[PDB]
Amino acid sequence: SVIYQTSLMSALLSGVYEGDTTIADLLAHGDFGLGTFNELDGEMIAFSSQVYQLRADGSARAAKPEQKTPFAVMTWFQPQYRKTFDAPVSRQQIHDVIDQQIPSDNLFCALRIDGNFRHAHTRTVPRQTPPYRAMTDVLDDQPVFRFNQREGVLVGFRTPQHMQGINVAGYHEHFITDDRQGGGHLLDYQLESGVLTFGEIHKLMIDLP
Amino acid sequence: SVIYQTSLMSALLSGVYEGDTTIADLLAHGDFGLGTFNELDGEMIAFSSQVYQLRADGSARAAKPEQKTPFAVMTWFQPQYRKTFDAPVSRQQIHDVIDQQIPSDNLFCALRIDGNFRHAHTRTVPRQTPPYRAMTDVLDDQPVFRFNQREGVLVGFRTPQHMQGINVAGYHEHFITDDRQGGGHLLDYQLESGVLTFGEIHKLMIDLPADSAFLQANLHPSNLDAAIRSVEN
Ligand SMILES: [Cl-]
Ligand SMILES: [Cl-]
Ligand SMILES: [Zn+2]
Ligand SMILES: [Zn+2]
Repeated sequence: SVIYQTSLMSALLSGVYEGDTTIADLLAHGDFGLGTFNELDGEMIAFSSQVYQLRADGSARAAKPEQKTPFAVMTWFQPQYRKTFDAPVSRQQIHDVIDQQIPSDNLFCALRIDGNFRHAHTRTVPRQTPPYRAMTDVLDDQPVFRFNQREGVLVGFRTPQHMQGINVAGYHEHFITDDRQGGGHLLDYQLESGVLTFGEIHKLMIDLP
Repeated sequence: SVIYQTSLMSALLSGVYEGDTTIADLLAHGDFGLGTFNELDGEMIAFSSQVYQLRADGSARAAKPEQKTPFAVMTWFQPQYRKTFDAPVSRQQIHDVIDQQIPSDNLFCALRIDGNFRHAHTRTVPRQTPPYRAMTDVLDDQPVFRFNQREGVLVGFRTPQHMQGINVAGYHEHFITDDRQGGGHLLDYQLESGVLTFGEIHKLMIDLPADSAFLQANLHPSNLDAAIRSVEN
């Protein structure tokens, strides 16, 4: 049970938008994860060994193995816990449940939700052309996508505070709809109903750029 | 070709001085490295899959496979570069040489020197008793040993600056004498003559402990870099 990542989140935010790790490589390190693609071309989400690309123009595609990534986090998902939510529940309330069960911040968590989302807000980063700006300074218009009563899959990690530059500290969740056509990096959501699985991980492996 | 480490420098700093990783475990992840031992009992140096414990009372001994460590760094040493020195050369100049060859700071380096050290100072951390205090708050004297015109072995890593809590950022080097009876954690040194070998590494593997002291520790203290620098230099 091992968190694998390609490159550093510090390195990404710095404008290092290309890397030589392939989707082929990713799937050798996990069946489960998230990240982005070279040239910052969309959001990556992965589960059950399926890897999807979520792009600005709302389109979506299964990823090609040869496609490359400048940042991704993978594991072999092995949840320890199941929660059934039969009434609406906020993203933060979800996190309160997991935080209460796995209170140490010095571990990783991985978590999946299958369910109906009452509300979901994503961003999906647009493809960038060189020379690369810092991500906080993407001059390109990038909208907040909104989903209401949409069935979908959520994939996420909770990363220790003290690893802020290495990975995304705290909760980092990606989302894709049932039809596998929309989603992205989640900014907030409310679950109408669904099934949560999660667990702790305490091994970290980094391929450096 | 992988940097293996058990726990984090962060954790050791905060006072988590007991781990469950054994020396035998370490040796399954490399033939080369450095660290400390449970209860902060001294310095560990490892090379040619030989492991030594340098203690605060000046004793040196082969480590036992079943001894535990709260923090250690290992790899299978596969140097790509080699430079010999026939004239003296400072610790910084050594680092300058490696930096010229491996300028990327996204990479780790492992380095070994075999030779005659004109000068060296080493520290060895003193064994602690619970309740453990943080390293910036240790009450015991921390002995410094001096070596002049001594043959020996230097083992070291270069860690990317942006990984300062995970590991010891920058250069971290340990030392033992030819007769394996003195050394420890290097503070300064000057090589009289000898042979440098080193190489680049771009994979890092961290085992996080699951014991209670580790799980409760604060690993993002205020001025992390300054704190670690006050302890490692
Ligand atoms: Cl992302
Ligand atoms: Cl050390
Ligand atoms: Zn994201
Ligand atoms: Zn040391």
